[PDB]
Amino acid sequence: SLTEIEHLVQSVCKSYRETCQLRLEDLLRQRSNIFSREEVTGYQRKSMWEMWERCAHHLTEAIQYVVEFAKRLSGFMELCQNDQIVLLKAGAMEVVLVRMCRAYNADNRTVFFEGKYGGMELFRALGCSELISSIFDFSHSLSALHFSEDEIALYTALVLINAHRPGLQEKRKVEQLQYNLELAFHHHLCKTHRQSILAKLPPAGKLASLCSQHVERLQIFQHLHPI
Amino acid sequence: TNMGLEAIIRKALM
Ligand SMILES: Cc1ccc(NC(=O)C[C@H](CCC(=O)O)c2noc([C@H]3C[C@@H](CC(C)(C)C)C3)c2C2CC2)c(Cl)c1
Repeated sequence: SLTEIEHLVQSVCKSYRETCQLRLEDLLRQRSNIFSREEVTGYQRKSMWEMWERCAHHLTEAIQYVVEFAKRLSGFMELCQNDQIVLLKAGAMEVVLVRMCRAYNADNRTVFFEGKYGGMELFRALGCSELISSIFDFSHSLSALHFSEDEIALYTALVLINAHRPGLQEKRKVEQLQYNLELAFHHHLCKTHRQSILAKLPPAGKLASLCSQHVERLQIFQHLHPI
Repeated sequence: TNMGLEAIIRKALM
């Protein structure tokens, strides 16, 4: 019934707001607080390992917030632990990527980082200009679409709950959860006249895989670098 | 999508 779907929309959006890491209003407020050339040079002077270690810590914290989000979705804690881990492993980094658009300012093409906004040059020490440029382009595309907070909530909830992920054991429970979330999101998009917004989303699987790969690389080779 | 992410997830899940 319509009331149940409205309540599911409310609950998903509430959980997302609870686990969104940074409130969108604070991001918009800090938009005016931009790194000075001295601070950008400071970040560019860091070693590749120092900068990658910081970025990987941030990505890990974001993955933890996405796990917290999943845990607050009705029915996800009913799935067996194996299915929970399969779903999180397969979708959490994509959800991090989606979330990152909230901290992107298309006007000046800067992103929030460690308290202030800075352009792409902040990451000169990462030596992965291709991946950095690609993730900035992805965030730019999502910002251009004016993806709202409720839309991010519902789309990420559906990114996580996917019954087609290889490894699932209880495919029917996951199917039912995904179907209820699809109903909720469809009703929301109809209310807002945003039905076609999903055909315009760009791909994100490759970027998320590369980010997870860098995180794993840093975990692995930590004995050959400083504490 | 790999073992390190799975470690993070297993830690944060329990
Ligand atoms: C385009 C781009 C878009 C968004 C962000 N930043 C946000 O979403 C803020 C978040 C701080 C929140 C908090 O502190 O809790 C944050 N800060 O750093 C990171 C790391 C650096 C990494 C991006 C690349 C690949 C370029 C190194 C993400 C993050 C996000 C949550 C992972 C950045 Cl940085 C770049």
